[PDB]
Amino acid sequence: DGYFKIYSKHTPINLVRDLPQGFSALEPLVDLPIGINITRFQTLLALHR
Amino acid sequence: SKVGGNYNYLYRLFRKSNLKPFERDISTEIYQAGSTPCNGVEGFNCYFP
Repeated sequence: DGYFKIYSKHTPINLVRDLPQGFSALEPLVDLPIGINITRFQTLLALHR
Repeated sequence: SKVGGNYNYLYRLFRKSNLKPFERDISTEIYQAGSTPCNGVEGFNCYFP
C-alpha cells in the first residue's frame, strides 16, 4: 500500500566466517510514504583506491 | 472556465489493466488496440491516452 516499512537492530560479533547460533529480535524505526511501484533492487559498495 | 477554454487538465483514456488504491500512473506512451504493433508512430488503432 505504498508504505515502506523498515526495521533494524544492532549487535557486535566475534567470528571469522560464519553465522553464530542465537536469538535476537528487531524493532521498527522509520516509515516513509514513497509509494512507487517496485520490482528490483541492487547494492553499492566502496573500494580503497 | 475562461473565455476560449482552459486546457491545462489532462487524463488517461486507455489502459492495459486496472489500478490499485492509493497508487498513481504518470508515465505516458502509445497504446495499441489491434494485432499490429504501433511502432511508436500514431496511426490506425493508435491513439494517445
